[PDB]
Amino acid sequence: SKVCEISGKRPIVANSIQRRGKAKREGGVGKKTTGISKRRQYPNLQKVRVRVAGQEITFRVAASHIPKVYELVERAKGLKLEGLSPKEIKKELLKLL
Amino acid sequence: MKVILLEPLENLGDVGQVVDVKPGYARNYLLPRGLAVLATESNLKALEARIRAQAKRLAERKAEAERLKEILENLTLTIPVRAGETKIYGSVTAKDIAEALSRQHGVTIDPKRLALEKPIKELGEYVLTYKPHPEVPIQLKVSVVAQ
RNA sequence: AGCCGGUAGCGGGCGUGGAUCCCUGGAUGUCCGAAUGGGGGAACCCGGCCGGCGGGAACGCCGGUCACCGCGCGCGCGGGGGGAACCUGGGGAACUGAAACAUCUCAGUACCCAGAGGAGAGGAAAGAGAAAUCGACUCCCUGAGUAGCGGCGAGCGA
RNA sequence: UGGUUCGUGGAGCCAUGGGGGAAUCUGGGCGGACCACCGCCUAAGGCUAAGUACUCCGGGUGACCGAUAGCGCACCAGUAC
RNA sequence: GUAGGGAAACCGAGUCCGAACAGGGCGCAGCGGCCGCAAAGUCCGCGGCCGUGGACCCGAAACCGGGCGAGCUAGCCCUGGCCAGGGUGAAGCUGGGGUGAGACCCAGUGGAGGCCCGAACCGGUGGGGGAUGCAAACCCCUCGGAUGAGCUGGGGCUAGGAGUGAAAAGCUAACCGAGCCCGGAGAUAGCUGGUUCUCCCCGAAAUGACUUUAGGGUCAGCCUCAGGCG
RNA sequence: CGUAGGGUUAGGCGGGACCUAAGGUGAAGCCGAAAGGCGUAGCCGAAGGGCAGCCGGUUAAUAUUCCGGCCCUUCCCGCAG
RNA sequence: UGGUGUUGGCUCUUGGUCGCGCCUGCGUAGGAUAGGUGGGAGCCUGUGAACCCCCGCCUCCGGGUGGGGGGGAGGCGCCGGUGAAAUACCACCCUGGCGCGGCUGGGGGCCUAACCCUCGGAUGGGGGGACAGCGCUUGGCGGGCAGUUUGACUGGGGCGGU
RNA sequence: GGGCCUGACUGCGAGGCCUGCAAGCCGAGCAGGGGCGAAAGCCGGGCCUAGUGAACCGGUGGUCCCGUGUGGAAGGGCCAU
Ligand SMILES: [Mg+2]
Ligand SMILES: [Mg+2]
Ligand SMILES: [Mg+2]
Ligand SMILES: [Mg+2]
Ligand SMILES: [Mg+2]
Ligand SMILES: [Mg+2]
Ligand SMILES: [Mg+2]
Ligand SMILES: [Mg+2]
Ligand SMILES: [Mg+2]
Ligand SMILES: [Mg+2]
Ligand SMILES: [Mg+2]
Ligand SMILES: [Mg+2]
Ligand SMILES: [Mg+2]
Ligand SMILES: [Mg+2]
Ligand SMILES: [Mg+2]
Ligand SMILES: [Mg+2]
Ligand SMILES: [Mg+2]
Ligand SMILES: [Mg+2]
Ligand SMILES: [Mg+2]
Ligand SMILES: [Mg+2]
Ligand SMILES: [Mg+2]
Ligand SMILES: [Mg+2]
Ligand SMILES: [Mg+2]
Ligand SMILES: [Mg+2]
Ligand SMILES: [Mg+2]
Ligand SMILES: [Mg+2]
Ligand SMILES: [Mg+2]
Ligand SMILES: [Mg+2]
Ligand SMILES: [Mg+2]
Ligand SMILES: [Mg+2]
Ligand SMILES: [Mg+2]
Ligand SMILES: [Mg+2]
Ligand SMILES: [Mg+2]
Ligand SMILES: [Mg+2]
Ligand SMILES: [Mg+2]
Ligand SMILES: [Mg+2]
Ligand SMILES: [Mg+2]
Ligand SMILES: [Mg+2]
Ligand SMILES: [Mg+2]
Ligand SMILES: [Mg+2]
Ligand SMILES: [Mg+2]
Ligand SMILES: [Mg+2]
Ligand SMILES: [Mg+2]
Ligand SMILES: [Mg+2]
Ligand SMILES: [Mg+2]
Ligand SMILES: [Mg+2]
Ligand SMILES: [Mg+2]
Ligand SMILES: [Mg+2]
Ligand SMILES: [Mg+2]
Ligand SMILES: [Mg+2]
Ligand SMILES: [Mg+2]
Ligand SMILES: [Mg+2]
Ligand SMILES: [Mg+2]
Ligand SMILES: [Mg+2]
Ligand SMILES: [Mg+2]
Ligand SMILES: [Mg+2]
Ligand SMILES: [Mg+2]
Ligand SMILES: [Mg+2]
Ligand SMILES: [Mg+2]
Ligand SMILES: [Mg+2]
Ligand SMILES: [Mg+2]
Ligand SMILES: [Mg+2]
Ligand SMILES: [Mg+2]
Ligand SMILES: [Mg+2]
Ligand SMILES: [Mg+2]
Ligand SMILES: [Mg+2]
Ligand SMILES: [Mg+2]
Ligand SMILES: [Mg+2]
Ligand SMILES: [Mg+2]
Ligand SMILES: [Mg+2]
Ligand SMILES: [Mg+2]
Ligand SMILES: [Mg+2]
Ligand SMILES: [Mg+2]
Ligand SMILES: [Mg+2]
Ligand SMILES: [Mg+2]
Ligand SMILES: [Mg+2]
Ligand SMILES: [Mg+2]
Ligand SMILES: [Mg+2]
Ligand SMILES: [Mg+2]
Ligand SMILES: [Mg+2]
Ligand SMILES: [Mg+2]
Ligand SMILES: [Mg+2]
Ligand SMILES: [Mg+2]
Ligand SMILES: [Mg+2]
Ligand SMILES: [Mg+2]
Ligand SMILES: [Mg+2]
Ligand SMILES: [Mg+2]
Ligand SMILES: [Mg+2]
Ligand SMILES: [Mg+2]
Ligand SMILES: [Mg+2]
Ligand SMILES: [Mg+2]
Ligand SMILES: [Mg+2]
Ligand SMILES: [Mg+2]
Ligand SMILES: [Mg+2]
Ligand SMILES: [Mg+2]
Ligand SMILES: [Mg+2]
Ligand SMILES: [Mg+2]
Ligand SMILES: [Mg+2]
Ligand SMILES: [Mg+2]
Ligand SMILES: [Mg+2]
Ligand SMILES: [Mg+2]
Ligand SMILES: [Mg+2]
Ligand SMILES: [Mg+2]
Ligand SMILES: [Mg+2]
Ligand SMILES: [Mg+2]
Ligand SMILES: [Mg+2]
Ligand SMILES: [Mg+2]
Ligand SMILES: [Mg+2]
Ligand SMILES: [Mg+2]
Ligand SMILES: [Mg+2]
Ligand SMILES: [Mg+2]
Ligand SMILES: [Mg+2]
Ligand SMILES: [Mg+2]
Ligand SMILES: [Mg+2]
Ligand SMILES: [Mg+2]
Ligand SMILES: [Mg+2]
Ligand SMILES: [Mg+2]
Ligand SMILES: [Mg+2]
Ligand SMILES: [Mg+2]
Ligand SMILES: [Mg+2]
Ligand SMILES: [Mg+2]
Ligand SMILES: [Mg+2]
Ligand SMILES: [Mg+2]
Ligand SMILES: [Mg+2]
Ligand SMILES: [Mg+2]
Ligand SMILES: [Mg+2]
Ligand SMILES: [Mg+2]
Ligand SMILES: [Mg+2]
Ligand SMILES: [Mg+2]
Ligand SMILES: [Mg+2]
Ligand SMILES: [Mg+2]
Ligand SMILES: [Mg+2]
Ligand SMILES: [Mg+2]
Ligand SMILES: [Mg+2]
Ligand SMILES: [Mg+2]
Ligand SMILES: [Mg+2]
Ligand SMILES: [Mg+2]
Ligand SMILES: [Mg+2]
Ligand SMILES: [Mg+2]
Ligand SMILES: [Mg+2]
Ligand SMILES: [Mg+2]
Ligand SMILES: [Mg+2]
Ligand SMILES: [Mg+2]
Ligand SMILES: [Mg+2]
Ligand SMILES: [Mg+2]
Ligand SMILES: [Mg+2]
Ligand SMILES: [Mg+2]
Ligand SMILES: [Mg+2]
Ligand SMILES: [Mg+2]
Ligand SMILES: [Mg+2]
Ligand SMILES: [Mg+2]
Ligand SMILES: [Mg+2]
Ligand SMILES: [Mg+2]
Ligand SMILES: [Mg+2]
Ligand SMILES: [Mg+2]
Ligand SMILES: [Mg+2]
Ligand SMILES: [Mg+2]
Ligand SMILES: [Mg+2]
Ligand SMILES: [Mg+2]
Ligand SMILES: [Mg+2]
Ligand SMILES: [Mg+2]
Ligand SMILES: [Mg+2]
Ligand SMILES: [Mg+2]
Ligand SMILES: [Mg+2]
Ligand SMILES: [Mg+2]
Ligand SMILES: [Mg+2]
Ligand SMILES: [Mg+2]
Ligand SMILES: [Mg+2]
Ligand SMILES: [Mg+2]
Ligand SMILES: [Mg+2]
Ligand SMILES: [Mg+2]
Ligand SMILES: [Mg+2]
Ligand SMILES: [Mg+2]
Ligand SMILES: [Mg+2]
Ligand SMILES: [Mg+2]
Ligand SMILES: [Mg+2]
Ligand SMILES: [Mg+2]
Ligand SMILES: [Mg+2]
Ligand SMILES: [Mg+2]
Ligand SMILES: [Mg+2]
Ligand SMILES: [Mg+2]
Ligand SMILES: [Mg+2]
Ligand SMILES: [Mg+2]
Ligand SMILES: [Mg+2]
Ligand SMILES: [Mg+2]
Ligand SMILES: [Mg+2]
Ligand SMILES: [Mg+2]
Ligand SMILES: [Mg+2]
Ligand SMILES: [Mg+2]
Ligand SMILES: [Mg+2]
Ligand SMILES: [Mg+2]
Ligand SMILES: [Mg+2]
Ligand SMILES: [Mg+2]
Ligand SMILES: [Mg+2]
Ligand SMILES: [Mg+2]
Ligand SMILES: [Mg+2]
Ligand SMILES: [Mg+2]
Ligand SMILES: [Mg+2]
Ligand SMILES: [Mg+2]
Ligand SMILES: [Mg+2]
Ligand SMILES: [Mg+2]
Ligand SMILES: [Mg+2]
Ligand SMILES: [Mg+2]
Ligand SMILES: [Mg+2]
Ligand SMILES: [Mg+2]
Ligand SMILES: [Mg+2]
Ligand SMILES: [Mg+2]
Ligand SMILES: [Mg+2]
Ligand SMILES: [Mg+2]
Repeated sequence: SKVCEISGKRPIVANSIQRRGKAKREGGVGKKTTGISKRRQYPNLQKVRVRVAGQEITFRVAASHIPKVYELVERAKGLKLEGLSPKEIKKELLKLL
Repeated sequence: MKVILLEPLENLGDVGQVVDVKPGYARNYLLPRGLAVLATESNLKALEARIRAQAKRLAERKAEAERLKEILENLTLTIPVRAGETKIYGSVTAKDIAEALSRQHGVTIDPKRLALEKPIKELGEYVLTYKPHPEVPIQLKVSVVAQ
C-alpha cells in the first residue's frame, strides 16, 4: 500500500459499481446500478533487495517496474559508489532515473 | 527472460551462450550467484566484442604458426657432431636443435615445444615435428652429420 | 514658522544658523514567535566553543557562533513560516430535489490538505472533424438550453 | 475505474490501478463498436509573456446608509462580558 | 420572423397515412385615395402572472464536514496520602491428654477476616422542610459502608457512531437513544403564526374526476378583468 | 470599596542549573493519498528519589530570607599528607 | 474463495497437446486380417530365399507382427481369381495404442534462493517456504455497520373489512 | 337444425354518444380483395351491458426510413405483435 520508488505509481480512487440485471446486448431490459462506493486500487508493491557496491539496497516498487531496478544497477557500474552509505547509494541510483 | 551464462551449467547451457529462463530463476539465483547476466543490449554488445576479440587472437596465432611453417618446412637443419661410424659420442638434444636453429637459419624456437623424447644418439636424417600450436604441426627435417 | 503625539497642567526646553512636520535611505531594534544551541507550561529556563569585562579561577554579564532537511564540492547555496479573496493539485460530504427513495440530484459544491504567486492554470496538435477546412493556449459574446445525457424521471448539458 | 453531454449504451476518445506486451516512418495514434477506403495528426521530456481571476491595500464615484441604519465596531471592539 | 407537413429519407402550398387522382389529420388564401393609412413581425419601456434561485418573513426536530473538550463525570496507568476507639478470636505454635504410631480433645499463647460496633471519611434508606430556595439537588432528623471489590491528593491516557460503563442506553463540563463550537446554511417544514395607506366597482367556494390522496394538489365548476359577438 | 504612598530580602525553605515514574516526545527505523500514525536509545516529565539551618530578636506591613548566636553545603585555588 | 502478479529449481504420477519411432485395422465376396488417397508393373536376397523349432506382442481363434538359429539362392506381384475398392514396392494421411521428446493442465515428494519468523554474532546461521503475506480480479457469506422503505379508506386509530 | 364459408377484413371514416383530462362507445359511407344469397341485400366477430391496465424499458416478425468523412456494419426509427 503506497508509492513506487521508481514509477511514482500511487494509490488511486475508484468506484466499485454493483449491477443487477440482464444486459441489453443479450436481450435483457438493461442493467440497473444497485450501488456505487469509493475504494482504492493500490500498486502491486513488492520489495526488491539488491547488492550494489558491496551494500544491500532495497526498493519498494511496483511489480511492473521490477526490471527497472536491475537496469539501474547496470547503469550504476559507471559510478564511484564504494564506501558510500546505503542511503547515499540509493540516491545515486534513483538519480539515474 | 534471456540471460547470458557466465559458466557452464548442468542442463541449461554453456558459458557465453544465451538462454531463456523464468525471471524468478534469473533474478533470485543466477544473477546473485554471479552465474549469469541479463541479456540487455548494453551487455550483448560486450559478449559480441568478447567473441570478436578471442577470434582475433585465435586466428592471429594460427597465422604466427602457419607463417612459421613457411620459415621451417623449407630448410634442413644440419648438425655436425663428433661421432664414429654412425653412433654419436655425446648427443643432439632438443635444447641443441633449438640452439642450432638460431645460429644458422635465424629462427628462434622453444626446445620444450619440440617433440623429441630421448636425445638423438645416431647419425642420419631425422624428421621432427614442432607443435607451436595444436592443429598446426610443423616438419623440421634435421640432418645430423659427422665432423 | 512654529514646536516638545491624543494632552490641558506642573516643571523645563527647542526653532529663519530653518525646528516641529512629510517622503526616501540607513542605524538601533529586549524577549517570544517558522523560531533554529538545548529545554519549555510562547514571551521563561539551561548550556558548548571563541573573544571581552570584574580582583576574577569558581560566579556573573557583554559580543560572535552552534537546529533540522534538500542540492552541489566540512564549506557553499536553498528550504521551513505568513498572507483577505483569487488559483492549481490531492482528497471529498449531507441536508435538499426527485412532492416517499436506492440509481440520479445537490456537486466535484461545503470542507480538509499540499502548493504556487502577484496571479495561478493552460499552451505551440499523436488537435479538431468533414470544411477538398482550420491552425498553440487563455478569456468574453454567440453557437444553445442546441446536440445529446436521463429510474428517457427529477433533472443534467457539451 | 475516472473524465466528457455520454448513468453500459452501438461506447469510441482522454486518463490509469492489474495482467500481458511491440515497433522507429514499410513506424505509430485519430476521424464514436468493427472492417475497407479516404483523410488528419506525430504519444510516451521540459519551458513560455499577454489577453483572465481576486481585493488585505490606495484613490475616485454613488437616483448607497445615516447611529435599531451602514461593517460586529462612527466612540479605545473583536473590547466588555 | 418570412412555410408547412413527415419518425425519417423527403416533398412543399402543401404534406402525412394510403394501391387511391378515396377519405381524413396537420397546413396554405387589410382600408382608403401609384400615394398615404392600418398590419405580420420584431425591438425597447411598463404592468400582471409563470419557471429557476432562499423567491413573502419568522420557526424545527434532524443530516453532513472540519475542529474543541476527560480541570465535570466514567475507566485505567504512575506516584503519594488516609482509615479514632472498642469487640469477636481462624490458622499456627507451646503444653497437657490420647494412641502402636495417629486422628483427634483440652488449655494457654496467637492475632486471621470483602468479621462485628462506631467517628473521621465515603454514601444517600425513610421522613419532614425547602420549592420566584441558603442551594439549577440544599437543610434537619434517620439511616448504609467504614482493612476493603475502601477512600483520597498530585501526575497521566482513552471521545463522538467514538470512549468509558460491577449495565442505568448510565456518564463523556448543570437537559446525551449519539457531546459542543463553527461551517454546508437562508437545510427542509404539503404545518402553525404574521403580512403595514385610502376610496370606488364586481364578488366567489367548501363540489366532481383523479391523486402513497384525504386539512396538500391537477383539471373542470363557481368570481373577476380586457377584447370580440349581439 | 475610591485615591495615594509604602510593603514581599534566602548558598541551607520550595522549584530550577540533579534523578528518573506513568505518560509524552523521539537519532535509528517502520507505516500512511496529503495532513499525519507509530518507534528500542536518548530527552522531557514529580506531590517519588537525592540534597546543606536551628533557636531567638526586629517592622505599620517580610523574615528558617534582615539581625544575633551557634552550625553546615558545593564549587575554585593553594598547601600538606 | 477461483484465476493472475510478487513466483523459483529438481523429481514422480496422471491429463491435453504437437514432433518422431512406430506398430495397428478381420461384412457378403475374395487364397489370407484388403484403414484411405494417390505414385505403381515391379520389388526383395553374402545388407544370405524356400522352410524346421524356442521367446515377446496383439490376439475376430484364424492368425498378425516383432526376435533368435539352420537352411541359405528363393519369394510376392502386374495378369487372373476377386470385391465398392486387391495385392509386390514408395509415399501423404487417419482408428487405436506404445516408448522417447517438446510444450503444457492437474495432483505427490523434495530443494532454496524470492517472501515471512528468528539467532549476543548479520554479504552469515537456524526455521517456515514458493506456501503464507501483500496487488488486481471472480463468486459467495455478511444488522458487525450504513442509507432507507414499511399504502389509503375509516363515525378517532388499530384490529377486521375494503 | 342444416349448407356454403372466415367480413373474428385491409385502407380510411361524415357525424355523434359520453366526458375535467386521458380514455371508453356507436357508426353510415367510399376504395381494395372476399363470403353467403336467384335477388333485395347482409357480413369490419359474438342479443347487449363485465372478461381489464396508460407510459417507460425490453423481446420477436416485417419495413428498408436514419446510419457520426465515404461504402457497409453496429445501433436505432416505422408497421405488427
Ligand atoms: Mg468492483
Ligand atoms: Mg448491452
Ligand atoms: Mg437486437
Ligand atoms: Mg441504467
Ligand atoms: Mg523480491
Ligand atoms: Mg501494468
Ligand atoms: Mg508485467
Ligand atoms: Mg504628553
Ligand atoms: Mg509653567
Ligand atoms: Mg509650558
Ligand atoms: Mg533644506
Ligand atoms: Mg524610516
Ligand atoms: Mg537588556
Ligand atoms: Mg527571537
Ligand atoms: Mg530555542
Ligand atoms: Mg525546539
Ligand atoms: Mg551563547
Ligand atoms: Mg570565557
Ligand atoms: Mg569587586
Ligand atoms: Mg574572567
Ligand atoms: Mg552570550
Ligand atoms: Mg511549505
Ligand atoms: Mg510560501
Ligand atoms: Mg480537485
Ligand atoms: Mg499530492
Ligand atoms: Mg477528487
Ligand atoms: Mg467521507
Ligand atoms: Mg442523498
Ligand atoms: Mg437545500
Ligand atoms: Mg424542484
Ligand atoms: Mg425527497
Ligand atoms: Mg418532498
Ligand atoms: Mg422518510
Ligand atoms: Mg436522497
Ligand atoms: Mg437545491
Ligand atoms: Mg456530480
Ligand atoms: Mg478540491
Ligand atoms: Mg468557499
Ligand atoms: Mg504556503
Ligand atoms: Mg496581470
Ligand atoms: Mg503567467
Ligand atoms: Mg506558469
Ligand atoms: Mg513540439
Ligand atoms: Mg439557433
Ligand atoms: Mg454534473
Ligand atoms: Mg479501460
Ligand atoms: Mg461517469
Ligand atoms: Mg442508450
Ligand atoms: Mg464513452
Ligand atoms: Mg495500466
Ligand atoms: Mg503510416
Ligand atoms: Mg503501422
Ligand atoms: Mg491512443
Ligand atoms: Mg485506441
Ligand atoms: Mg478508429
Ligand atoms: Mg481525428
Ligand atoms: Mg487529427
Ligand atoms: Mg506548465
Ligand atoms: Mg509580452
Ligand atoms: Mg494570464
Ligand atoms: Mg481589478
Ligand atoms: Mg477602497
Ligand atoms: Mg445625508
Ligand atoms: Mg446609537
Ligand atoms: Mg451599529
Ligand atoms: Mg438619533
Ligand atoms: Mg471599520
Ligand atoms: Mg451592531
Ligand atoms: Mg455600536
Ligand atoms: Mg471597549
Ligand atoms: Mg389533405
Ligand atoms: Mg405604423
Ligand atoms: Mg409593435
Ligand atoms: Mg401565469
Ligand atoms: Mg438561493
Ligand atoms: Mg426569498
Ligand atoms: Mg416569487
Ligand atoms: Mg430555518
Ligand atoms: Mg441533538
Ligand atoms: Mg439518518
Ligand atoms: Mg448517520
Ligand atoms: Mg461531527
Ligand atoms: Mg470528527
Ligand atoms: Mg479523572
Ligand atoms: Mg476529574
Ligand atoms: Mg504509591
Ligand atoms: Mg476504616
Ligand atoms: Mg477498628
Ligand atoms: Mg480496632
Ligand atoms: Mg506462628
Ligand atoms: Mg500438641
Ligand atoms: Mg489456639
Ligand atoms: Mg488476647
Ligand atoms: Mg482483630
Ligand atoms: Mg467489615
Ligand atoms: Mg463491621
Ligand atoms: Mg458525629
Ligand atoms: Mg486528619
Ligand atoms: Mg467528596
Ligand atoms: Mg453513588
Ligand atoms: Mg435522604
Ligand atoms: Mg423517620
Ligand atoms: Mg427529601
Ligand atoms: Mg421531600
Ligand atoms: Mg414538600
Ligand atoms: Mg428542585
Ligand atoms: Mg442532617
Ligand atoms: Mg447512625
Ligand atoms: Mg452513621
Ligand atoms: Mg447497623
Ligand atoms: Mg463493606
Ligand atoms: Mg460500621
Ligand atoms: Mg470494620
Ligand atoms: Mg468491607
Ligand atoms: Mg486495594
Ligand atoms: Mg491512588
Ligand atoms: Mg488519584
Ligand atoms: Mg490531573
Ligand atoms: Mg487522577
Ligand atoms: Mg481507556
Ligand atoms: Mg478520550
Ligand atoms: Mg478530540
Ligand atoms: Mg455523534
Ligand atoms: Mg461504542
Ligand atoms: Mg462502575
Ligand atoms: Mg460545555
Ligand atoms: Mg454535557
Ligand atoms: Mg452532564
Ligand atoms: Mg445527565
Ligand atoms: Mg442522532
Ligand atoms: Mg449521526
Ligand atoms: Mg469552521
Ligand atoms: Mg445547501
Ligand atoms: Mg433557505
Ligand atoms: Mg424532509
Ligand atoms: Mg414538519
Ligand atoms: Mg407583506
Ligand atoms: Mg354586489
Ligand atoms: Mg369535494
Ligand atoms: Mg385522472
Ligand atoms: Mg388510486
Ligand atoms: Mg399511486
Ligand atoms: Mg397534506
Ligand atoms: Mg382551477
Ligand atoms: Mg357564468
Ligand atoms: Mg376567465
Ligand atoms: Mg367586455
Ligand atoms: Mg483600599
Ligand atoms: Mg541565610
Ligand atoms: Mg552553573
Ligand atoms: Mg532537568
Ligand atoms: Mg532525565
Ligand atoms: Mg509520536
Ligand atoms: Mg517510548
Ligand atoms: Mg540530563
Ligand atoms: Mg522533586
Ligand atoms: Mg522531594
Ligand atoms: Mg536544590
Ligand atoms: Mg533544599
Ligand atoms: Mg542547624
Ligand atoms: Mg503577616
Ligand atoms: Mg515587613
Ligand atoms: Mg543568619
Ligand atoms: Mg601534592
Ligand atoms: Mg479475493
Ligand atoms: Mg500465484
Ligand atoms: Mg521441506
Ligand atoms: Mg530448508
Ligand atoms: Mg532461508
Ligand atoms: Mg520443513
Ligand atoms: Mg499465494
Ligand atoms: Mg508488501
Ligand atoms: Mg479474474
Ligand atoms: Mg465482491
Ligand atoms: Mg439498520
Ligand atoms: Mg442482510
Ligand atoms: Mg447503529
Ligand atoms: Mg437522505
Ligand atoms: Mg414504498
Ligand atoms: Mg409505501
Ligand atoms: Mg390513515
Ligand atoms: Mg372505528
Ligand atoms: Mg378522516
Ligand atoms: Mg364515517
Ligand atoms: Mg365517533
Ligand atoms: Mg367523527
Ligand atoms: Mg389492516
Ligand atoms: Mg367457394
Ligand atoms: Mg367523431
Ligand atoms: Mg372525449
Ligand atoms: Mg361482394
Ligand atoms: Mg365490397
Ligand atoms: Mg354467386
Ligand atoms: Mg360496414
Ligand atoms: Mg353468443
Ligand atoms: Mg360477450
Ligand atoms: Mg377495451
Ligand atoms: Mg419511468
Ligand atoms: Mg413510472
Ligand atoms: Mg422501444
Ligand atoms: Mg459511415
Ligand atoms: Mg441508407
Ligand atoms: Mg466513423
Ligand atoms: Mg465495399
Ligand atoms: Mg448508402
Ligand atoms: Mg450485408
Ligand atoms: Mg437493421
Ligand atoms: Mg430494424
Ligand atoms: Mg407501432
